[PDB]
Amino acid sequence: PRGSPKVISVLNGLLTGELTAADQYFVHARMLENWGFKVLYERIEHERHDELDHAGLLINRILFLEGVPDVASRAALNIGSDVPKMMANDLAYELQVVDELKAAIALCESERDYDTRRILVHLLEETEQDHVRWLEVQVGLIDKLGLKNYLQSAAGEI
Amino acid sequence: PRGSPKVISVLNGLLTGELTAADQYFVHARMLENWGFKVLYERIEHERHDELDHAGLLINRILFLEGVPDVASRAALNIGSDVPKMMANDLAYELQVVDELKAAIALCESERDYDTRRILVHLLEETEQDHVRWLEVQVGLIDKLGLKNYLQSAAGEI
Amino acid sequence: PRGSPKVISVLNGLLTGELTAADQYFVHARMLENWGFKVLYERIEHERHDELDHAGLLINRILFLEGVPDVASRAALNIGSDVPKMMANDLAYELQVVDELKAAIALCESERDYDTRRILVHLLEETEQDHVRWLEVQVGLIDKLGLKNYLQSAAGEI
Amino acid sequence: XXXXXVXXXLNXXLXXXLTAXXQYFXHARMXXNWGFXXLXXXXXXEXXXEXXXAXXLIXRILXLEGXPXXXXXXXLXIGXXVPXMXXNDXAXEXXXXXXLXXXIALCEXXXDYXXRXXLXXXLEEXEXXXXXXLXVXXGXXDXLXXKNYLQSXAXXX
Amino acid sequence: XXVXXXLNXXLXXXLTAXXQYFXHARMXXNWGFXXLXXXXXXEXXXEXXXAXXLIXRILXLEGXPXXXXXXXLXIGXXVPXMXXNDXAXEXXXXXXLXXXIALCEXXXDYXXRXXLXXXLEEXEXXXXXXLXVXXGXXDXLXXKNYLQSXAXXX
Amino acid sequence: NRTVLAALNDVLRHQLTAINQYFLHARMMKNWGFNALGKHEYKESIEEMKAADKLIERILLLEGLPNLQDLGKLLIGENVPEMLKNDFAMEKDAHADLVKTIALCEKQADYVSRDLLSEFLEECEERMDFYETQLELVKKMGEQNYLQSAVGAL
Amino acid sequence: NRTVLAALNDVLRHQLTAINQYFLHARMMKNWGFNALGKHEYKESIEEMKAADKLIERILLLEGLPNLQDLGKLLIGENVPEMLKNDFAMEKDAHADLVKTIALCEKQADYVSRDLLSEFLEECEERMDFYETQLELVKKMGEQNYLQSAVGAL
Ligand code: HEM
Ligand SMILES: [Fe+3]
Ligand SMILES: [Fe+3]
Repeated sequence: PRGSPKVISVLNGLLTGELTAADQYFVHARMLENWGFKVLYERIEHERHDELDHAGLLINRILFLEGVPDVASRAALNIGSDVPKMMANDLAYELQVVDELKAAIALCESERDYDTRRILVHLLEETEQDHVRWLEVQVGLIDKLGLKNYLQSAAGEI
Repeated sequence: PRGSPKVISVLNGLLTGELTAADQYFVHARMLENWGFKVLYERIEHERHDELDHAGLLINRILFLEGVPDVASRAALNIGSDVPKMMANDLAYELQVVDELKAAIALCESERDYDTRRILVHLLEETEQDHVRWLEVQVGLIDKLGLKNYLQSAAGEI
Repeated sequence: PRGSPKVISVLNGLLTGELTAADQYFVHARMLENWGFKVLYERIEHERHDELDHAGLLINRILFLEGVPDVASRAALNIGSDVPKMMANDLAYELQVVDELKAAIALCESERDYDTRRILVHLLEETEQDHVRWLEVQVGLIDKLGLKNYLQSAAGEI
Repeated sequence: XXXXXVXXXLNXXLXXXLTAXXQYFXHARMXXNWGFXXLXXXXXXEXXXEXXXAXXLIXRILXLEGXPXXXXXXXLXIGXXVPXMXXNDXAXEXXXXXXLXXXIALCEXXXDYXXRXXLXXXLEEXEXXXXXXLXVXXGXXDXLXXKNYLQSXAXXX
Repeated sequence: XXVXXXLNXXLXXXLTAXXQYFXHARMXXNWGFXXLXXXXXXEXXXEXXXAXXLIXRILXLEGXPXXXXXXXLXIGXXVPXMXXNDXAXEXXXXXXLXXXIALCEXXXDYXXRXXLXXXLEEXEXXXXXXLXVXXGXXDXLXXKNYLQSXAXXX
Repeated sequence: NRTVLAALNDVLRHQLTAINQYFLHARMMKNWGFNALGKHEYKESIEEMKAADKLIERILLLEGLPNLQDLGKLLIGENVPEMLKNDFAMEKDAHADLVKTIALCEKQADYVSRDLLSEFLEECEERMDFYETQLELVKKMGEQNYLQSAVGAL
Repeated sequence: NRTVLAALNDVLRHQLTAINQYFLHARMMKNWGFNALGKHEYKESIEEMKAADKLIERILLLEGLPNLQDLGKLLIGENVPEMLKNDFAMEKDAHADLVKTIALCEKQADYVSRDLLSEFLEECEERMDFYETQLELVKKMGEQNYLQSAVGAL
């Protein structure tokens, strides 16, 4: 079942974004583990696995629509120097992912391509809840608890 | 735990190779499952997970050596149009990875950095005896059973 | 819970489509069992039961909307004489059903019948993933494995 | 004390078994290398069985106050392909069976009956668990076709 | 090619070791020394496993395992004799293994190097060690006491 | 080889000094109520003690007599971060000597000793990373927060 | 009290020397194949280890500094009977110093220290009785029989 060329194009853009986010979460989780912030490490590891599953779902949808996934192309990685910086970078990338996902969902709706709209809506719900909500909560917790208290909560049991 | 700069650069090259291998394995597994080759899809997906673990080990070693990893840079993806081309591309990439790993192991031995040499020997063992030999077996089986019988075995149950 | 007459009409058309699909899948399952293709017969019987569940949901939705289900009508059955012909006929009918479902989803979104839109989107998801994808994969496997190997796979254990 | 002739025949049978075991091992690992996991597992089982047989033979030779010759080994007819391996295995096993029949006759003649019981057990094992399977495999390689037989031998991928 | 030749040499060594260990074990079991027999049978099994690993490694290197070429079996007549012969064979094998590991390192083949290092660990710290121990014990305990310990339950 | 056994004995002396320092530090950590860090120090002492056991096995297998008499200068910290720094310094020196000994074992072709020392080096490097991470955590979380974490269960 | 702390440090030094001597002796016994005796001395070293740990905790609670750096002379014997003799002699010296320290703790009204040292003395005299019994058994059964008993399994 051939899909719209525009639908495949925006799906490929979504896949590029998801793979870039997966790689950024990979780097951030590994630097968190290196620093000793174990709780943040596990959370970002689960977030990276979620991004990998999202990318897999996008690839399956693209292959179903007889497209060719653009898995070679990647976006610029924003790697933060310290924990607040990586949290802010993750939140910024998640918000950009939200914007592009809304645009892609609108395009899929205009193209009468409703199964892909369902997958993209599920991806948008996962991104808003598991990623944007958690990261904005983390930023607020850094603001409230303070830097040292948040880092202590992130380090877990030493 | 300061690492050598040549060792860090060779580790970054190996990590880029492993990330590109993971991407190629992801695409190949997804197209194999799209075509209905379930057995091959499961095997290549396990291989992709193993390559993700390899990249994790390499990133952790790079970070422990106080060097920044390289995850934005990605090598060229060779994607086949059918199962034998998939096997040929994966086998060629794995052989190239093995050659680079042996060069890196020689460098690590030369620089008296033995923990990275241990990690790289583990990675070489895994690549040769779980990736290279399996792909060689697959190409031999395509030659022996023929194309149609091998595809029948790859499809598994329908 | 009065629904638009157009919505009830398109629901009746979809119900006719799913009932005809159930009849065709029933005949095809029996013919596959007669020919000895136990694997294909089991899959086609599962598809027929799923389509019966689909028709059940459609009838419940029509009755809830205070509309009369049109369960008497049945479209033409396309019966093949061999496994490839039955696969092609099933794929063609499921693609037709996909067209009808997309038109009905567009209408329901136009008519603000959002719960009907949700059940129809679930129907379209089931049809595109469980049915259309499997039949397309089977056609590809007939092309790749050959006819004899595909029939050997469909026979199963003897 | 066992007879000189009986101990000699038993050492011969032992050499046969040892060569068979080595050949079976080489073939099983070759098949594993090629990816034919099912046939590899079967041949490994056969090699283990041959090892057990050789051990029984060694024990028997030792009980008769004779010295086992576990240094001598016959030529290893190794096949380059699966049907070749099967044919080679069948040939070797047939030779071993002939030798065993002769040995059983000698043991019966020399009034050695426990040795003959051991030899008869080994003969049933070599004609049933081995020669029969190999003959069947050759027949199936001819009936199924080499391609289908190899696909069956690969088992799962 | 040198690596393949070295691996084949080590394979011949391991096959000979297995063939000698088995004979010694069955002689020791024939004599009634059940404990020593069990130990040597386990040793033979381990040697068979190691030789199999060697065969698999040679095959993965596109080679032909010489599973027909075997070396001289030094069989003993008394338990001390078998112990000493086994120790000698194992020492020679360890020397050969060290040479082979050095060659594998020089030839940049690290997988076979790792396999050979594992084999060397199994040889030195599990076979040569045990036999050296037993050789010392047959002297510290006396021949009679050691044979009684070897006979297990009589 | 005399030099290989001498280097093994130096590694053993470093390991025994590490054992004593780790156990002493764990004991004064429990004395201060720093339970989490005290338990981690206790397990590190246990790991170093098992490693010294393995090295004593290796030295005795090489027909060499272990030197358990000598002990390097102990680095005892007045407070938890000072103990972290002293642990890191001791592990740095032990790791440098370990790397030198691994290289020497490669020169003399004592590959089993080299493998054991490589395993010990893996342990030493993970310990070094842990202590560097702990010191960075002291810097980032602050002394009060880090000590509260080190307390664990009150 | 300073005198109690000094006596506790001396007893701890004997504890550490005993730990090292017992571990070395057990490792040599295992190297010679004496599994039963070697395992017994390994358990004995672990008991000594726990006793030293308790002594360090006690010394820390008294606001003293446990001197884990210093060690005594190690009496390492070349054979099993001489190793038993050296262990017995070390235990005798430790018991005499322990009795003196218990008397000092009673004089200085340090009663929990006295209770801990009394537990140590009970265990030490249990070890002394065991080693004297082992020496008597060496004499009675003979060295060959005793070494066979020490070997255990094969
Ligand atoms: C010198 C002061 C030492 C102290 C205070 C000490 C303390 C301890 C303690 C408390 C244990 C736990 C006992 C148990 O859980 O059963 C232990 C076990 C052990 N120690 Fe010692 N030890 C010392 C020296 C040594 C040395 C020098 C070695 C080796 C060269 C060593 C090797 C071991 C081993 C192998 C164990 C057993 C570990 C286990 O059961 O998992 N120790 N030690
Ligand atoms: Fe890799
Ligand atoms: Fe077939």
